[PDB]
Amino acid sequence: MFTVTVPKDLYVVEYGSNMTIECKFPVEKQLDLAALIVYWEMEDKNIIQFVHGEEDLKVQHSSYRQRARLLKDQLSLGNAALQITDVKLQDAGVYRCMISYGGADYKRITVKVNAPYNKINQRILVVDPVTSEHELTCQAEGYPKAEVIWTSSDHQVLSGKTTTTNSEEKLFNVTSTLRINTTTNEIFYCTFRRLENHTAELVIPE
Repeated sequence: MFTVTVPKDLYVVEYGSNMTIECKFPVEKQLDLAALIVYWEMEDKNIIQFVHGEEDLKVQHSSYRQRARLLKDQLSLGNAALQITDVKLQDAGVYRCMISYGGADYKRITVKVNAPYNKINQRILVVDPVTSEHELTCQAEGYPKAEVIWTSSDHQVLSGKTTTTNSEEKLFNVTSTLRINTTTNEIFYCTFRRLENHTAELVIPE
């Protein structure tokens, strides 16, 4: 019998990275491309229409002409791999692969797009060197909204101001400002807690 397998049914890819999702099917010896058909679909869009040797670029949807392709070299291994480049949030969802090869079967695959706050840009502004008054800043992009937790070197917790906007856009820009009098050699921490957490360390200079 002919069974399409998705040994990996859940993909968690990071925003902006490349994605390659796979469907396995039985190939007992030399693959015959003339008897092979491969469909890749998402929602109501056709991504790959690989029929009898060649991709039909006419049926395939316009949003994927340049982003998506089927790794042909893999097919001889009984592996139908769809590659999509620079993944966005609207690439998350359900994909269907249909393999026909002397028998037909299809499977579904879930793709999750993760946009974490793990690139934290920090700023240390000296407002008043007399009183050692500083204005610390932590900023990051990610989805969804997140809150920022400021902690001292004794992991005390302090209050700061936080602003959240939108931008790549439909992503969230989160920036927090902490005004505080310090002690050089002191270490502060900004922690981005998303709705786990990533923390940037801010060392006050001499």
